[PDB]
Amino acid sequence: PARKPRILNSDGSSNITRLGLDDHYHDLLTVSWPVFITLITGLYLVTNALFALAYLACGDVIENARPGSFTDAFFFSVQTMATIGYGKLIPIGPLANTLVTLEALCGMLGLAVAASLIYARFTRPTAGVLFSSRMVISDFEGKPTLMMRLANLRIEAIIEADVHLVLVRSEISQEGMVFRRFHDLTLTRSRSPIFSLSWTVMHPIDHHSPIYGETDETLRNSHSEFLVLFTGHHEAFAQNVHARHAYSCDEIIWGGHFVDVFTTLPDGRRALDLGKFHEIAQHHHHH
Amino acid sequence: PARKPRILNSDGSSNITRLGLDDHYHDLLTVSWPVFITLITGLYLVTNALFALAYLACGDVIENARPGSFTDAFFFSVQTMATIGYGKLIPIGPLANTLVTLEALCGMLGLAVAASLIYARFTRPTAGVLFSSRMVISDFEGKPTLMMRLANLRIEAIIEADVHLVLVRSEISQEGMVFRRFHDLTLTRSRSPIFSLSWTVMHPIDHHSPIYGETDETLRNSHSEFLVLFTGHHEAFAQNVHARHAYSCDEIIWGGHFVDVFTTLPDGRRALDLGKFHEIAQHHHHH
Amino acid sequence: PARKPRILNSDGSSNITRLGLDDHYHDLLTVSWPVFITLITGLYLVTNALFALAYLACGDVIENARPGSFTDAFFFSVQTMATIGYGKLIPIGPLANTLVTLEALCGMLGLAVAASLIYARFTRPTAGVLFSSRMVISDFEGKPTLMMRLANLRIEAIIEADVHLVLVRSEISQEGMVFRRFHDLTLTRSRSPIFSLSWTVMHPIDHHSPIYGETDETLRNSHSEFLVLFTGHHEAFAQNVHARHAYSCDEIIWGGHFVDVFTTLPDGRRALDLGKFHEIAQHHHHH
Amino acid sequence: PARKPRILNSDGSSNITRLGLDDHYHDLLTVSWPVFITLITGLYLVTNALFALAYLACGDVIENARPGSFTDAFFFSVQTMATIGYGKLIPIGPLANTLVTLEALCGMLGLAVAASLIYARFTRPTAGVLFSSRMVISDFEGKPTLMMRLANLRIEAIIEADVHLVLVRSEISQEGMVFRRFHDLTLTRSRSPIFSLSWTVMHPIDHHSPIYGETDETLRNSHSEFLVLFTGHHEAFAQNVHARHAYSCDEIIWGGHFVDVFTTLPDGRRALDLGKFHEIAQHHHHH
Ligand SMILES: C[N+](C)(C)CCOP(=O)(O)O
Ligand SMILES: C[N+](C)(C)CCOP(=O)(O)O
Ligand SMILES: C[N+](C)(C)CCOP(=O)(O)O
Ligand SMILES: C[N+](C)(C)CCOP(=O)(O)O
Ligand SMILES: [Ba+2]
Ligand SMILES: [K+]
Ligand SMILES: [K+]
Ligand SMILES: [K+]
Repeated sequence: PARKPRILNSDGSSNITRLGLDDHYHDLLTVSWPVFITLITGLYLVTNALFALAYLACGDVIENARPGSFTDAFFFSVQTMATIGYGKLIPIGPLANTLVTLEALCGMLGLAVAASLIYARFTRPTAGVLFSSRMVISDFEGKPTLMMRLANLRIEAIIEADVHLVLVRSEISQEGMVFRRFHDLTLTRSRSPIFSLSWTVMHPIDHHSPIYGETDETLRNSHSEFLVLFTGHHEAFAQNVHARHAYSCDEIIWGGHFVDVFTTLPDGRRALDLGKFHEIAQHHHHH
Repeated sequence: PARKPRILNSDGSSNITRLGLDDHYHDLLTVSWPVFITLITGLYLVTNALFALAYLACGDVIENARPGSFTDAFFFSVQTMATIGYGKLIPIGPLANTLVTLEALCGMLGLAVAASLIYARFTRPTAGVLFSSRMVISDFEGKPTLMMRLANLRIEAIIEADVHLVLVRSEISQEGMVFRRFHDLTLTRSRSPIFSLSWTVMHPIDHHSPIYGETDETLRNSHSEFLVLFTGHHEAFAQNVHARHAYSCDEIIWGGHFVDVFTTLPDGRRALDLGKFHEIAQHHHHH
Repeated sequence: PARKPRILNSDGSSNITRLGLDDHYHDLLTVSWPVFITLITGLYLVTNALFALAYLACGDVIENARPGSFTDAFFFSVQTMATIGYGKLIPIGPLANTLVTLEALCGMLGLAVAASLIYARFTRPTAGVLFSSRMVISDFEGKPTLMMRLANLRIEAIIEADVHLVLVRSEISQEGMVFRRFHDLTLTRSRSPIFSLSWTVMHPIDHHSPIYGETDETLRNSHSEFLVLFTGHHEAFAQNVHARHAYSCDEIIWGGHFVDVFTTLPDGRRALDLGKFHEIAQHHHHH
Repeated sequence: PARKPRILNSDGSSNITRLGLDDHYHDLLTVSWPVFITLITGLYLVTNALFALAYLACGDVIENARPGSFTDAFFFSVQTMATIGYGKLIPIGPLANTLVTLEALCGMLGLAVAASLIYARFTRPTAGVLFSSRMVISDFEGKPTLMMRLANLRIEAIIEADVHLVLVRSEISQEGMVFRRFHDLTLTRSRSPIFSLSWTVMHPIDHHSPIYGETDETLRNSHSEFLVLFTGHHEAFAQNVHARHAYSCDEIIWGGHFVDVFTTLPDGRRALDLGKFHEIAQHHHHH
């Protein structure tokens, strides 16, 4: 009955805190876009600090640079690794040429890699799928059915898309303490070969259903939450995409009916009106 | 009976109009090939307009450029970010060198990214699958079976390919108004481990079938359309591909039989003749 | 009984001849490695022929090049699009600089794309799966079972790998002429979460089997062939791979038993001996 | 009863030794990170050794290089293929210019490819999934159930993840010698639409189970091992990942119960405590 703390947030993210360079690839792609341009911008500097430090490690090898001045070796270093090569700051002798070839080799390895991640980070698209703000439990074809709906926000379609409704709630074990059980709920249409507009997902509540007989109260008490797992291959990106959302007992409108989002234009051509997406019809009795 | 407006077009595209920078990645890959070369061509210009604007923000730092002339700073700017570095327009002092390194850093970030999308846009292949112009309903192994066929237009094969026949038609709810129902039709062979030539898809019409007993009329009236969803992994691209098509009541040849597309060459070696692909045998009674 | 022409070759390729720039992406990746280096090597030349043709379209704009000589404009053109920029052949005036920026823009678009395909073509790996030279039909757990085996030639493993045995043979329709039927044969283990060594695929021949009761003769006569479709995700490439093979009636050793390929090393550690891979035990009666 | 040699190691790797340039792509991605930077660093050198050898193959074509000195042609060669182009070492005549364009063409093909692999090798991520050190067999909902658990070590989640428990043990054929049988064990939850924290996998031991009635002894004797095959699409990388592990008879704690890894923080917010991950509760009788 009483209000409780959310285990999952509306965006299907968790409120559990785990407890714990050693995971660079993940780290690299994982970091905020500024921190990345920072790391890279950094590495770049350090290598030219190293090479500048190399051409000085040997005598005054480059021409037109002042002796022992690291500055000159460093700006040369950028000009040799970025393949600009103006022609003022220039090498001298066999040794300087060898180092330059090496820095050019790296500068080329530098980009090839800076570009790999630059792209990996890039090729992680959203589905632009919209989830309904509530869900309803309402009789459908004479059976109390729990339902929620989602819509594709993009012109381009999503193919072989599918979704999961997963109840989560505390339940006493046959023996021992209480644990939240992961109940994957059976749907009338789990898969959808194509999805461009709107989809009402629904789980009929029959004798086998975890929420069979469950009321608001018993639900509240079981501390039950629901989680939508949507996934599918976006036609637009030619690639996979996903999306999560979470609902709570407060959200479920009982006897709710989603409202038809399909509208006729003045022109008379039909259309989809995402304004009704969250509208839920409800019947009100007297007093 | 009467003619009606198409909900889907032959190319399986929709005639619904939704209603609604905020979606850059999608936008970027989404845009027409000219608009892209335009955006990029543009950004390029703006940055060199910015850098040219930087070397001028400080005194006359570059050598061989006229003072205060933005022009010189800008063409220098392209030569410094594209790593040409002729050696006429050249930096001076510590500050100019630092900016040059920064522009070189960007010019390298610029390409790495311009190349990501250049490739993403590129790696979205067609299946080169051809759909039959009509479909038929014809008895097959003593059961009225709805069928349509598709063929692979490329030498290279498509693997683990599969298709969906999805009837779409207006149907009165158990209560409330009319809605088009998404009937996914059961096929005799949904999957095909490999597909290189021709495939007749078919949905037997038995007691469970949505179109069981349905006639042209009742079909027309139910405003029914059919949609082919083909997908599969092209051997050629080593990658996934798909294709849609739509059919209408007018298209279905009742009692139609697709005509064998397999032909013997003069040499005697057998072959596939895509000329008969759309040919449908029909029996004509008297008068 | 009599020998016949193969519809599929040992490498699971077809002997049907279809009948039929318009398909560039496919074409590009499709072509032989020389033809590719050729197309590219070509395009490169044509553009610099175009740009060289541009700097000449206007007066003598570049310095150190002879007037009206296309040669000079062309080698300059490579040096401006490849971002070498020695500093002999150099622009003059606002117009030359503008074209140079444009060629640099293209030269950078040129690589980004030349690299996309350079990579796409590259990232199409073989599975290095080996197929047995014959197949056998032999009693297994008291049931005549058709079987064939394949092995992974690479240290690295293949995961969620699966295979299809697909009989192909001419069969008279319930009405009309003869057509080859695609019989996908039911296996005892279609999927395999992991595969690194050897796998005997097998299709038990029971009452439901297409080849139930079929003999060599009836098989020969039905002109039956079998096709192995293997697919799976190679751990090595972190990517998908596949492989086909075809067998004929001549190949099937009846009463054949594949011979155990697992061998103990002198060291005593166990090992896999791909020498027995194609060895088939057969029992020989008298006379 | 007696101790035996492990067929699989804890990391799910094999102890079988197979028996056997011809497989470059695999080889390339396969090799240790040093050996790679080596091969490349090498190829680079050889080509410039070739080009340097070309400009010398013809007369003294480049300006500012000493005649017949390969050294000069080689360092020039790096400066022409890396597109630095200082402007000291410079071409002369039509022939030198043509070769330079060719080397620039290659130097650009060189990077495009060096970058393909540089990235392919890069985009092969770990799942950072942790496996429990033992497994248990313990009654669960009144049925002896074999179980093991794994946890996601990364903030980011893994989606549509699934696992396989695969018993492996020597078993006498209906006829002939002994072979290890690949028993894929049926689980209560094979698939999991999402996985971020902890997952107890479990195989109920009923009449159909390979290990039905099996004891430590009979297991030991059957030389049975178990192999966990985990796979799933990491949300972090936007890509697929996998992980193997192996267990032995010694590892299985009979009557074991994994210990709840979920802990409440001082703040009161809940959390996951990977310290209990390997903790197994066991009941101890008297004496
Ligand atoms: C809603 N659906 C999943 C059953 C049908 C497909 O969605 P849509 O065709 O309206 O875009
Ligand atoms: C038509 N099919 C899907 C059943 C068989 C495979 O197609 P194909 O082998 O003719 O290219
Ligand atoms: C043969 N198999 C497919 C059943 C088992 C897995 O193959 P392997 O473990 O011997 O490499
Ligand atoms: C354990 N599970 C697989 C059933 C549920 C999902 O895992 P998780 O939600 O705890 O990260
Ligand atoms: Ba350059
Ligand atoms: K220069
Ligand atoms: K110069
Ligand atoms: K230069």
